[PDB]
Amino acid sequence: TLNGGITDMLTELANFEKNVSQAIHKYNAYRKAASVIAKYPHKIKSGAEAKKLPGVGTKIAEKIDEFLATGKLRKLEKIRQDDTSSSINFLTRVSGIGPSAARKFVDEGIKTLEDLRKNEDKLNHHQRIGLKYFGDFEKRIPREEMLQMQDIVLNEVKKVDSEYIATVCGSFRRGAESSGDMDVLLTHPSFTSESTKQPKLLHQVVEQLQKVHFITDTLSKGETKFMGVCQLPSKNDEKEYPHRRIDIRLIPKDQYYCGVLYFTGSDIFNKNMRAHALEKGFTINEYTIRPLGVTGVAGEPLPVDSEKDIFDYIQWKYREPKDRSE
DNA sequence: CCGACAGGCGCATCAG
DNA sequence: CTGATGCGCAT
DNA sequence: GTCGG
Ligand SMILES: [Mg+2]
Ligand SMILES: [Mg+2]
Ligand SMILES: [Mg+2]
Ligand SMILES: [Mg+2]
Ligand SMILES: [Mg+2]
Ligand SMILES: [Mg+2]
Ligand code: NA
Repeated sequence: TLNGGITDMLTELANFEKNVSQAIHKYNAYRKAASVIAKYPHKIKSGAEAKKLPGVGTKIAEKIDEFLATGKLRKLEKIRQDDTSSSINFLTRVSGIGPSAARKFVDEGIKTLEDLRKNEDKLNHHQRIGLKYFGDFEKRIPREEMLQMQDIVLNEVKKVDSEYIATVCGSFRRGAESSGDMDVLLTHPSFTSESTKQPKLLHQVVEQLQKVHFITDTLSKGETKFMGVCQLPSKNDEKEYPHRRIDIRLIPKDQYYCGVLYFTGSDIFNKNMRAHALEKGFTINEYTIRPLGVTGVAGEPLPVDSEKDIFDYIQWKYREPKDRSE
């Protein structure tokens, strides 16, 4: 809430640039700026003060001065009053509808939940499920519910094979009091970077979670990434729990630490860390950290035995998961 | 200035 | 069909 | 939209 007006303004501009303008680097620029400002431990008194922060430049500083003086931004007032911009922005809130499809839909006269719900024939699988659970997917998940979900996933995984290790990542691993969805990092010894010695390792877990009615729908499903929907069991005469988004990522066992770093985030933290790695001459993904050659082609994976090792390579002091949040 | 901006999975689409 | 591209998504 | 060389 310190500088919350400013960070809200910048987040709104980010979403506009992503959803309406389709300018992913401007979106990221506004998000980077929002993040550094959120971290800044002083009440910002001018745009020039803000501009000293990395990621805040001339145009954001001028917007900040406007906001400080008036309590609003004309650019955003205008955006808020434009039906077409608002409609496109709205439709992107449905899982599976991004900026491109949102624009195409609004151009075809589809601009409301009502319009989506009578035009389901125009929606792909992912989008149909996103619409079905539109309200539920907007709701956050209390940590208490995350803990019940974790208990279910870890116990069902164990029933399939005691050699699986499932780790709940994302905001949950960062200590958050509520989470947007559940993210599960999965490993099994027969899946490494050197061999897949058993097939269907992810499939058997997904199937077991479906069998016990925890997983209720599938948005997408490959050999290493599952994206879908789950729901806690509720008791007699109690309202149902909201359906929840779940992501499962099966990662090579020997690459657990790059995997857990990726899947713990936050998203902005990973972008900042990965960008820092590049400046240091390395590239990081969910599998490995590799050095960069002169043309920017990656070399051989470096040895990693801990999350901290990755930080060490790029000369960052270790940040515990709880300090990787926005 | 100005090229770079994080990385990649699953899925759809198009050219051939 | 394969291969290249882009979308929408994950952190 | 912002930054590092
Ligand atoms: Mg600055
Ligand atoms: Mg969407
Ligand atoms: Mg999450
Ligand atoms: Mg997720
Ligand atoms: Mg599928
Ligand atoms: Mg997220
Ligand atoms: Na790799």
